[PDB]
Amino acid sequence: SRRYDSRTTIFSPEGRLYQVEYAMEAIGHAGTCLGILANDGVLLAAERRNIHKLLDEVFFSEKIYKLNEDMACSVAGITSDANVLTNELRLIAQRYLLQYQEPIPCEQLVTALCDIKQAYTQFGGKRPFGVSLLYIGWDKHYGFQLYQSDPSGNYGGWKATCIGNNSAAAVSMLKQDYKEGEMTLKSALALAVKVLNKTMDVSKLSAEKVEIATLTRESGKTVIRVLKQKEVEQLIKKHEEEEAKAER
Amino acid sequence: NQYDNDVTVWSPQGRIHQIEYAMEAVKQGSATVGLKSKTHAVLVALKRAQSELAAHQKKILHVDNHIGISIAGLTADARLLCNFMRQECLDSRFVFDRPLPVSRLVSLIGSKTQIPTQRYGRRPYGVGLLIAGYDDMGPHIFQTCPSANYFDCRAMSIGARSQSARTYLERHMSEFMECNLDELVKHGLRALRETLPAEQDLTTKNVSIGIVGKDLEFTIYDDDDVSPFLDGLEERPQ
Amino acid sequence: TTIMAVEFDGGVVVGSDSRVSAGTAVVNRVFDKLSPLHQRIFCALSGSAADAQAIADMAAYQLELHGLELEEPPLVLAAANVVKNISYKYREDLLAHLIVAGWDQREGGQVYGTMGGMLIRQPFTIGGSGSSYIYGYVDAAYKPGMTPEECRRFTTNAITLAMNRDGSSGGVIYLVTITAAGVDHRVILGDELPKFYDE
Amino acid sequence: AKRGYSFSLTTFSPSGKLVQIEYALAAVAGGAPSVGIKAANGVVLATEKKQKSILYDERSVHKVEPITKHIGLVYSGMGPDYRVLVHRARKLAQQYYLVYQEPIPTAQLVQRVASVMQEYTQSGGVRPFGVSLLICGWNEGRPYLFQSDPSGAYFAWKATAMGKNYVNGKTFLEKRYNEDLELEDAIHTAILTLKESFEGQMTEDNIEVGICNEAGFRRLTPTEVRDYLA
Amino acid sequence: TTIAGLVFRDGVILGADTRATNDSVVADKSCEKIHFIAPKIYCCGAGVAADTEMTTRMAASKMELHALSTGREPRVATVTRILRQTLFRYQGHVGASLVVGGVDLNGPQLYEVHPHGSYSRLPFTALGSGQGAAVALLEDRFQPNMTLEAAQELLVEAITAGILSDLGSGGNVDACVITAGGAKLQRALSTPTEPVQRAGRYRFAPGTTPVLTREVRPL
Amino acid sequence: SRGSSAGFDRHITIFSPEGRLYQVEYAFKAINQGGLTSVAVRGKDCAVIVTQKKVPDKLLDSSTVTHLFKITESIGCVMTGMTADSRSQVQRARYEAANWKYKYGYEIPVDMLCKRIADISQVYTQNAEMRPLGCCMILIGIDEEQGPQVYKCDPAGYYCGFKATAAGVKQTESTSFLEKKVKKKFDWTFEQTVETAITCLSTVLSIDFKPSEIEVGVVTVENPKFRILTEAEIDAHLVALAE
Amino acid sequence: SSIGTGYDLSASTFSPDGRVFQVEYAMKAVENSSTAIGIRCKDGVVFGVEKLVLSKLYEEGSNKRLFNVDRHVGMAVAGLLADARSLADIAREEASNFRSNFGYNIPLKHLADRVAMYVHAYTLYSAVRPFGCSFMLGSYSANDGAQLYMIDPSGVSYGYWGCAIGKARQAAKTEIEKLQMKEMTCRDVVKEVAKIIYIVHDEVKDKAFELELSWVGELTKGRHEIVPKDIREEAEKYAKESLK
Amino acid sequence: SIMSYNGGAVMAMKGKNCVAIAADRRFGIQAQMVTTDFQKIFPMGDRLYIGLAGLATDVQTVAQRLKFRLNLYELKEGRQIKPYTLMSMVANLLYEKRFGPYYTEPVIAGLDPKTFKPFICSLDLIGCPMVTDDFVVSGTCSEQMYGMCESLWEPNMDPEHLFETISQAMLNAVDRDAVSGMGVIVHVIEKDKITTRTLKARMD
Ligand SMILES: *[C@@](C)(CO)[C@](*)(O)[C@H](Cc1ccccc1)NC(=O)[C@H](Cc1ccc(OC)cc1)NC(=O)[C@H](C)NC(=O)CN1CCOCC1
Ligand SMILES: *[C@@](C)(CO)[C@](*)(O)[C@H](Cc1ccccc1)NC(=O)[C@H](Cc1ccc(OC)cc1)NC(=O)[C@H](C)NC(=O)CN1CCOCC1
Ligand SMILES: [Cl-]
Ligand SMILES: [Cl-]
Ligand SMILES: [Cl-]
Ligand SMILES: [Cl-]
Ligand SMILES: [Cl-]
Ligand SMILES: [Cl-]
Ligand SMILES: [Cl-]
Ligand SMILES: [Cl-]
Ligand SMILES: [K+]
Ligand SMILES: [K+]
Repeated sequence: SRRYDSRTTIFSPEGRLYQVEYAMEAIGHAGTCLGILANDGVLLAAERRNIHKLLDEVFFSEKIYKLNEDMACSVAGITSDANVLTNELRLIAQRYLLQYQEPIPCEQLVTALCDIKQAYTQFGGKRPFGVSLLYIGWDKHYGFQLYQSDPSGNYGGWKATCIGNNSAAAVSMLKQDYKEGEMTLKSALALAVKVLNKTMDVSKLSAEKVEIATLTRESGKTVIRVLKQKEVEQLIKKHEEEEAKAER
Repeated sequence: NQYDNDVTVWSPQGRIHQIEYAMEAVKQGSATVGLKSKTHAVLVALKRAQSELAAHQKKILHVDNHIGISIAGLTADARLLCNFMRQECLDSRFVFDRPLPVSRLVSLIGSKTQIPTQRYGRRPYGVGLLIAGYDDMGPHIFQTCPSANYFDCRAMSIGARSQSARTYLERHMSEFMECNLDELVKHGLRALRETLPAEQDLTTKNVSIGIVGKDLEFTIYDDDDVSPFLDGLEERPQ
Repeated sequence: TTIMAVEFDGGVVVGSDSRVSAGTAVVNRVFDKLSPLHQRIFCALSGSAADAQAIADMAAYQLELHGLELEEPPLVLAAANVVKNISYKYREDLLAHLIVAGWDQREGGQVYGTMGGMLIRQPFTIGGSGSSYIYGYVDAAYKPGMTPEECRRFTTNAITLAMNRDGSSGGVIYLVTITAAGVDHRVILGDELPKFYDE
Repeated sequence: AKRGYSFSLTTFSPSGKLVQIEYALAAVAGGAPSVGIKAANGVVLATEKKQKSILYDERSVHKVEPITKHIGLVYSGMGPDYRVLVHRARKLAQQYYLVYQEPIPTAQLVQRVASVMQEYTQSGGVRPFGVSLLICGWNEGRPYLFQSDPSGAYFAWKATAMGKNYVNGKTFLEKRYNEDLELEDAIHTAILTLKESFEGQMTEDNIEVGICNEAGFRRLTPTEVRDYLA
Repeated sequence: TTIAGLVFRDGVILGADTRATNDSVVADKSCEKIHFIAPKIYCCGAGVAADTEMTTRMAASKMELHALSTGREPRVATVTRILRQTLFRYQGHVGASLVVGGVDLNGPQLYEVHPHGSYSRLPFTALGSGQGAAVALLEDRFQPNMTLEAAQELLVEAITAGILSDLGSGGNVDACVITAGGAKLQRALSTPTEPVQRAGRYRFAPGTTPVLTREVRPL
Repeated sequence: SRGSSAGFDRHITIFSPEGRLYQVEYAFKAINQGGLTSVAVRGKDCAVIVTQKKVPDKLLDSSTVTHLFKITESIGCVMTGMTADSRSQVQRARYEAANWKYKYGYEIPVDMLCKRIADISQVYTQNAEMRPLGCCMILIGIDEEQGPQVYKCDPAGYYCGFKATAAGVKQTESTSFLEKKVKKKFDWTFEQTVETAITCLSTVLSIDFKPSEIEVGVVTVENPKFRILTEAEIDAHLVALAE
Repeated sequence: SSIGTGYDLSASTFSPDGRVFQVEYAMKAVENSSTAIGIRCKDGVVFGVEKLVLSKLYEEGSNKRLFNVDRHVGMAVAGLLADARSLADIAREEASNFRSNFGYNIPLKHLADRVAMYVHAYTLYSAVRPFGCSFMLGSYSANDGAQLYMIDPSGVSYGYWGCAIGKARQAAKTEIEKLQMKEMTCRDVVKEVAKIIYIVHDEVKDKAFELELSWVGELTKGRHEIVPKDIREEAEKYAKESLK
Repeated sequence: SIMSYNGGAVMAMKGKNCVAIAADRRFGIQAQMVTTDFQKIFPMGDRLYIGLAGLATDVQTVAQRLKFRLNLYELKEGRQIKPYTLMSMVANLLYEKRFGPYYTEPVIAGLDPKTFKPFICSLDLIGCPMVTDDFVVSGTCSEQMYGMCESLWEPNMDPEHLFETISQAMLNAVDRDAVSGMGVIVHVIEKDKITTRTLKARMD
């Protein structure tokens, strides 16, 4: 029996966890996924990896999930593991609601799933979830928020971040462009398209290859929308028109 | 070897090495001798000291008024088997009010000791026992091993250098049936003596005796209570 | 209910009334209370309808498996034993007496009573609510060594007399005869019932 | 007496690849070919049922199966594994009906069935399923076609192929398939995609085909398959 | 409830009223009591409303799943045994008195199953609080091998008798004919009572109700 | 790159790089370790089972050496492979058949029994802790609706209905024999099917055996009771072949 | 004949040539054990076992290899005796369960069938190892007649007229074939059973032995018991003197 | 009675392309009233409402647990819930507590999202669904509410007239029940809008 045990929840001589770091590699080969925090909102923007002339487009989104009235997340890694975690995220959110009769604060929901993912690295002898998650939302304590989730079960609050393919290139690109405390949603939407265009593989960019979702606070209600194709078209073309005004 | 890490793995020769490795633990413990007459069953065991400052290890244990044991091998496995035997004897008295026949108690050990030899992650019992008892059928001397096998014997010796004791008893096995109790114990002591190196012989500190029979319940004599048996000694010859 | 079984040389006879009751109402005036457990083992049903039928099913289930494992028709003794065991294990929860009668190669025709979880073999046996009114009749009208036809009349007469007296018994008389050759199922209708003193 | 293994048989390799899932994918990529086509007013699902001997009774077992009144299934990969998923799919379809009193949306069945597939990529003492599923359905007056696979991942298709020659069958469909087909046309282009990968002569016994519309899901009779085979 | 079942030459027929009671007040005037199990097996439920609803839906759920796995026409004897073993397990706490009727390869069949799990197979039966009225009509006019129309009329009369004589029964008589060919669910076959017409208008001109607070949410 | 291996895929029921299950494939070779061949043929009115009865010595009780088994009054089977493995499968089949009738109230169809055994066999194929059964079950019997039936199940979990089928050591040669007899359309009577089955096994092994050397079990439309033929009745069909 | 390293450690692993070596190695344990015999007569069944004296310090009658599993059923064992006793306990419980459920003495064939299922169950998993012994079951009644069965580590059981297990199972079987057991009384069979053990015994490899003998026939009224000291010694003398 | 402990009245009515739902505003323990502004109708969506009459705890508990299941439905499914489906969801929720039931009898009133169609239903405390084309009533004054609705209801009522009818039916049935009242709240559901009103009910 122990002959067949891969020993998944075990320590390496250096003091690190192999399966966790091997799971990290899986994220790198998945779609580029960025989140940017603005003054009057917060957004997710992600590369679609399911592209084909023959795909049917039935759902509102491929990588964006609504978890809560005031929260949404985006995913990078193994999509089945992603579906398992997002469904669980929707459950924890509802359990908190049922108990307290008010929406779960952003950080708390993230913390809860991270505790499950961390438990998978310590006991049970199971493979960890090969997924990194980007959470965006609004609570009554810290307002608009953005969070990052590792397969390690570790989390952090960001103003701008990215996970997936060419991730390190995308963040240093954001690190220069991001204007702290001065960013509007219009500025952040333009930056998203800019970072994606340089980071993505097929080069020209398309309304079928990217997915963008905005979280705004409108009329005392948290409004979440996955941007329509006609909207993404104007977002790509406004960057294209500026790419033609950059020479003389 | 790769056929010797688990009890659930058969050797190509048709053997289980982990049973045989547990059988080695018995041989490493100090010698113990069991013998019987038509009226009594006597256990004689050699206490051992790791250093001269430490006391000697307990070798003979109580089971019931009519049953006693001497151990050889791992201490914890001996204590675990002793507690099972005691519990079985207690349940027998609790339910039937009569003492559990020796044959049946040993059969229960044979059934219990077999279980761990056949399950993965489990291990054999690292102890061999000599069981002296008295019931309706008279006195009994029994032998158990790491392998669930058990034997009904006229006399037996297990532990380190038990071969010497085994040969002594084998010569004098026809002697025992008409033996007086005092003559029976001396026979047991004389066999135990053979196990020791020529430099040393049986002392009041390193000899333990257990006796059960028609006359009395199982009794352990240890120190001052042991010298009556040692005194009156035919000298160590060669 | 009224149920009855009688032993003869070649086999057995099993009879019952055809009534099911709830309070003072009859809900089924034509119910066969003679359930097969195996090919030559039947049982007669009484007591709680649901409790009885449930025992009949599990008994027939186990005897089918037991029959296949032995590759031989189950012993009537074996049949009676399994019904007896279910009845005993749930004597507080299941409320039904089942008469088990049949035929096997080892011991011929046999009749067993299992009421409450006990087991007894009898030359003949009666059961049910209507059995009270025919204890005197069966004691007086019984002869040892009755022919199949005589046993058939004996059960018919006794059940007829019980049904007329008992309010919880009524309908027709279902008869089965179990021998080495097989099972003969017949029905005794209202016009065909034996007449006695009725006033 | 027994008690199962509690450790995962699917782990991450240094490359970040769950090898057992990709190895399970190889099992389906080597199975008999299967095709599904969403056709504006219905769905069609066809498979190669070549038993490779005349001794077999072609009518005895089926590869195109009904899950409920409005949902059907085909597979490429292992037959025994597929049977497990069919039984699980049928139970999930009933579990949904009992609670909501409404035919399960195809999307919802696929999600529930895909989650069962996910379990076997993480649970102890088990290997993943060596089957990819093709699930058709009709709900809200709309045709649906879905693909489930060993990963636990699911996709929506206008048209696709899997099994042997899944790559050639896919490019064939790209050129051949056009949106807004009639259902009877889709059965043709389904059997045509099947002909690309065949090897032998097609009889109504060699292939199996099911259809789904507003009237529910049914498998075509052998007589119906013969009429399309011309 | 009044529910009844009948065997004829070419098949079976089931009957039911349409009344539901909460306490001693008619809750539903047009509730359905003839339940779908298979395309050619149907079940009438009497007793605890929610109980007859769930048991029947559960049975139908298990019957479709059984037909899917066997690829065969469901058996009514299978329906009856599934039902009674479920109900026996609950020891009569699920108050569902059922009349199950259908057509098999073994011909037309009619069973009744009580909440405690007892069953019986018979040519005619009646369950519910109006059962006395229905059996009276059946024992009076039943013959073996009746014509569909002769069988359909007697059943209507049996349910009608229950409706008119029983206080826990009313509304329309629902019928379901099952033939070796198919099943026709004749809902509201006959309808004895009519009073929808009246001559009393009780309208209120916008503004008669005194209001303290008004709020309008645009959509 | 046919037949590649990596990890423990040769030892436990997990996938190879090709996507195969070697432990399942080895289980089929265990069927041949029995050293026996089984043949079943279907007619219009019957289904016939035939298998070699090898008796090493007269010390064995010949009546207790059989691979012919009864699951139900209507259903019988022939077992090929490891004897103890086969007996376990038979016992489980009886359990499943009797269990079916307790739940549903009618006699289990031959096709349904086969699927149930196949689904259980599938579990040994997906769970790592236990090996598959190195045996083969060919079922016969008459469906009240669909005529005579012949069904076979796998250690792989594969199940199917057949016009005719062989199993065991000389399987491959006897399936080819049966194909030639199928192409030409005979009158599939009781005698024709019995002899087709017997002659199939007498040619692939080349014996011309005594009645004691084989076993024959039959199922017929007129008599759906599963019957093993005994010496005197097989002897009749064997002298009927020499006419 | 064997497979190293991988395919012979677990019973849940098949070898490439379709073999379970864990069962075969357990089958080797019995082949190493001293011979157990048993043959069916006209009016019952007799058992004979050679018991190798490991030491003269052991009691005459120790390590009994002949068991009473039920009043009418006797068991003869060869192999790892520790396993043989557990199977004797399992067999006892089965015969006990049958009477508790059905009310009469277990039919021997069914008893053998049931115990065989339990043995076989230990050949499928990595969690447990196969039983390292083989055993025979013998009974007699007027209804079923004389019956004799034998079970091995794989879980296989067959009926027998004559049967032998252990060291010299081959040397025994060829000597058994010589007997017209279908016509012989069980009083006669004991004499012949005793001599075959003596012939089979290797007095130049193994040191010495005791002969164990069992009854189960009409002379015992259908009950399985030990052959008396008187009848055994007559058969022992017969064995020594026809050895020339 | 157990339902009698807290009292309460919930009623639903149908009209021309619209539905109305009404409840009393009382929270009281047997002898006394505690709150005048207690909630009994809860929105399960834009254009779909559930009114709950019975034991105040179970009224609140069912509303919170239905919301739990509804939100998960609306997240897993890509859509807003159809009225028939909510009915079946409440039916399953309640029946799950078959032998230890929530002491509340719910009323569902709404317009089908997409299709426009008006839908009303009431349920058992163990989850028996009742669908009608007119009105459904629940509470301690069922008999009083039945008497009004039967006499007052008409087949094709416009929003203006429907509000008046459901009000008058509620006002007067509540005035005969000692455990119902302290104000009445009315929701009128149209496609374009939702109109909420508290009436000048008797405060005795
Ligand atoms: C005669 C006719 C009088 O009872 C028989 O005993 C008959 C036997 C029988 C067996 C199998 C199938 C049908 C008929 N028994 C009944 O008719 C039986 C009487 C009975 C009811 C309740 C009992 O207490 C547990 C014991 C016996 N009738 C029924 O069971 C009928 C179908 N249903 C009910 O009466 C419902 N009961 C359940 C228990 O509580 C009272 C209501
Ligand atoms: C007739 C009308 C009663 O004479 C039928 O039996 C009918 C059955 C039916 C109704 C609708 C759909 C299918 C079948 N029964 C009812 O109308 C039934 C009445 C009843 C109340 C209490 C009972 O005692 C336990 C048994 C029957 N209707 C109901 O169940 C109503 C909708 N709900 C209640 O009365 C509340 N019950 C729930 C169960 O616990 C007692 C209170
Ligand atoms: Cl130690
Ligand atoms: Cl030793
Ligand atoms: Cl009597
Ligand atoms: Cl483990
Ligand atoms: Cl699992
Ligand atoms: Cl179909
Ligand atoms: Cl059910
Ligand atoms: Cl909940
Ligand atoms: K803040
Ligand atoms: K298959």
